[PDB]
Amino acid sequence: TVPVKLKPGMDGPKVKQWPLTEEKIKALVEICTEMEKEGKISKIGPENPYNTPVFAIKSTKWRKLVDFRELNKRTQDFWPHPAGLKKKKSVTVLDVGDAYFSVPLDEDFRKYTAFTIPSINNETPGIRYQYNVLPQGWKGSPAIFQSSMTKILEPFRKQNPDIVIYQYMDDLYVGSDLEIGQHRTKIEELRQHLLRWGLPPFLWMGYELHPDKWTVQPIVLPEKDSWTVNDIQKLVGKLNWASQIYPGIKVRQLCKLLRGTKALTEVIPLTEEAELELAENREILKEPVHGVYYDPSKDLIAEIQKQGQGQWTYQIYQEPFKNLKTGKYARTNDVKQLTEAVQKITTESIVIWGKTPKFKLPIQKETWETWWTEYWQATWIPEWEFVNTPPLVKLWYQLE
Amino acid sequence: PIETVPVKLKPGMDGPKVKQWPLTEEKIKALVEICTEMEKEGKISKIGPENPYNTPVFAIKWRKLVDFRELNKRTQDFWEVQLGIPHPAGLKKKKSVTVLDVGDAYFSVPLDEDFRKYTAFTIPSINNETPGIRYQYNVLPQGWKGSPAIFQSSMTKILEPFRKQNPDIVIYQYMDDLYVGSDLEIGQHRTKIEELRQHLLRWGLTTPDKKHQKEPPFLWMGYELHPDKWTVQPIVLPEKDSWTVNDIQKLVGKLNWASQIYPGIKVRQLCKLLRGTKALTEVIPLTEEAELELAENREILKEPVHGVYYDPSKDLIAEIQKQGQGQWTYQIYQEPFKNLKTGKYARMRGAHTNDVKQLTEAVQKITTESIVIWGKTPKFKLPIQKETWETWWTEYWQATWIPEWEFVNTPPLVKLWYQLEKEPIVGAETFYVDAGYVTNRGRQKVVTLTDTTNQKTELQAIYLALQDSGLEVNIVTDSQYALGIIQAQPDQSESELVNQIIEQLIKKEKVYLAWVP
Ligand SMILES: CCCc1c([S@](=O)C2CCCCC2)c2cc(Cl)ccc2[nH]c1=O
Repeated sequence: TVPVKLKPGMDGPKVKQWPLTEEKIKALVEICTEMEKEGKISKIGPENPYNTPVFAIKSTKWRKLVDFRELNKRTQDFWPHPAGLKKKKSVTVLDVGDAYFSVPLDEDFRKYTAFTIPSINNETPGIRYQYNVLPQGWKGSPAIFQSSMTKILEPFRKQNPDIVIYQYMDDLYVGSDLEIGQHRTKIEELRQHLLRWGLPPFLWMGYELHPDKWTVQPIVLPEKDSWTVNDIQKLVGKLNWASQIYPGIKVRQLCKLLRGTKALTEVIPLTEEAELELAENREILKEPVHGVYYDPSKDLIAEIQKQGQGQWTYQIYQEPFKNLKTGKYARTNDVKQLTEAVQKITTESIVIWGKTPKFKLPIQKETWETWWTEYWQATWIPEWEFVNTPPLVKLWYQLE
Repeated sequence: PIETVPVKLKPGMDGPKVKQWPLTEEKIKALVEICTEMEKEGKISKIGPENPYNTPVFAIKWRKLVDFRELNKRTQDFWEVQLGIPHPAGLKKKKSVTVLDVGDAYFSVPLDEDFRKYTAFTIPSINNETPGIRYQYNVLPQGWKGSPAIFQSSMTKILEPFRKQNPDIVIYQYMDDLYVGSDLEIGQHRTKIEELRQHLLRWGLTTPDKKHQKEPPFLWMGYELHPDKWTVQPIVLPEKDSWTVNDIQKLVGKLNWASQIYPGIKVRQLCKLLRGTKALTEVIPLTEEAELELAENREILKEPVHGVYYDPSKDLIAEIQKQGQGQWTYQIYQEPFKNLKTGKYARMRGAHTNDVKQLTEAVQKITTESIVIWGKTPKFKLPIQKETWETWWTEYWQATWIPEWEFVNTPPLVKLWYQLEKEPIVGAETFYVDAGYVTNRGRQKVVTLTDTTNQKTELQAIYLALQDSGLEVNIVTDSQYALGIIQAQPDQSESELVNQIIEQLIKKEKVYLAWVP
């Protein structure tokens, strides 16, 4: 067992277990009881003060999902990402977490992986366990199993060099440009080739991502037949804002059509001066601002806005206004869509920069904490904080 | 005996080397009596000079009491007991319930050998020149940090077998109390209750006889548990002529406790007596409405009302009513209006809000509660219509979701008193506000506000606008602030200004709010 340690000075996590629905609890009991017989985990005593939260997600089979976020933050770094993978036509995601369930975990870190299956109405102490093997979701697992992994793949890698294979946590991203049919046949070869070694389900409905088609949802201005005082005021409003990004944006001419207190509905004819300025503004906006590069040493942030009707707007940036990417997502219910979005956006961040972003979610914590695991399917969990979307930021990111 | 839990002192720290206070020869002679006995029983063992550690003992007939604060400051933390207690409504009905008191349980459980040394105390010798006896615990010291966790943990492995053998009986552990329950014919229950006691004996734990036992009703933490039903302990409202800020705060306190089983208890009037109060002893004459409130509560309370147990087989239904503004009363039941529990909800999140929004939170509070108590989320019956919700739903920037719910035409029905026009109204005068405004039809009014704050002047302008405008108005402001607040479509606010606007707004035919830099 490769001896691991927590960063210097840091103690183990002591995270509260959020209440679970009897269904989830039962699923967790069946699962942990089996992992126990298989010796992957073991019951623990009161002398272990630590706790990591667990969840049951959803085949008809349930998947246990430990929220090792806190533990991974206190877990020593270990001493790469193919910018090419993001270009491939199709990317498939395989869940290879089981590859870990066959590598003992350093006898001394074990206490740190403690987790608790809760009890309804606190009628029992809760079943406490800790891992004996590399736990899925832990930051250490991919690293420690890296070696054994590189072996297993060196063959296929060389046999199908036209194939890009990126591992991230419990996920493996198989990328290529082959036609859809050969891609799926090629993937399956990998499955039985990962099986040849040891215990691989598909992720995302066994369906594939087409990163090649992903694209920046740029800013747009209302293009309309007649322009009223309101349209203009909104137009200037949106423009002036975006000016803090594209400073070549000018409002002087449009702001002249708005001299004197007029009636909101009054239709104003655009002076040629104004006509051409709007034109220049549309062009500058035609593309993302130059000089925005991804710093590998800063946190990646993702904010999502609810646009109503099943549409959400998001942006990925490390420095305010300096978006590395911006998009849209459309259908359910607010929460389900919201989590689907979060997972879509992560998957890309990973595929693109192989790092998960920190979300700012427009939802009440208790709510999110209550329904996210009903629609969640990834094997990872991003960092997320809860916010209050400003009324205008949504207005400046809507549609077509 | 039961396997032992390995303990350790906190990292770096070393055992308790604390001095033994002088001890009266009369106490010294009574301790030697007590300790010698403990030794004769295996709990402690005379030790020598080797062990430098020591932890203060003193006498409280005569009983022993060891001070473990220092060791407790030096002992590792443990996965603590639970702090989360069951809630009666979560319990299932049972035919018989026997509660056994595990007398000296911490004493019939072993202590990690490698740790025993740290529990070292000393009984001073009576005469000057001669040294006294030095011991250390072989078992769980009562008063020690890890005794409850290690006692319980062990009590659980002990009970596990028996548990898996007797599935028709359920067991709840709570401190030294062991509550055994089942739907067995009393006779078999009393025999089972007696095998249990014999299985615990086969493991050192000693329980009381059927003659010293305890059965329903149980008076557990402000509750009254009967085998088929529960409730809160008897609660009596004083009949004073003079109520102090302190008497009132406690009344308001007990009145809230009742909220969980007695529907409709109200504390508004009372709580309002606490305003501006200057001391915990200040007397406050009861207002006319408070006396009315106190009288009502007094009545509600005179009626004994019980809650029934959880029927895992039946569904959970939560029903919510608006008891007033900001107030909501709900009740969870499985069988037609036959409560398991009930409750209130005043919680106002944010300075402003609307019943739609507020009702939706009530739903979330209630949903989280249910998951904690019964492990599932109830089917809700709400005084709101799908289209009204769905309307405030998709138009709100924040994401939100209500479980499975059905409308219940039970007044008052939560509604939306107004909704801003999505597009500037044609033919409606247009106001540009900033403390004043100017309109497209030449009107204007300046007002000098006193004491106001920047943002408060913003809402004022708007208010001023709504005021002089006719049924249809268009307003343009720069206040992103006033904008957000009003765009959130509130109907109630702590602010009076905001409330006047809300009234203006409700009265208008059409209102269009617009922002500009
Ligand atoms: C032991 C299982 C928990 C349980 C109890 S425990 O005694 C009850 C546990 C909370 C602490 C004190 C006593 C119970 C007691 C009465 Cl009086 C009626 C119905 C009951 N139904 C139940 O499922």
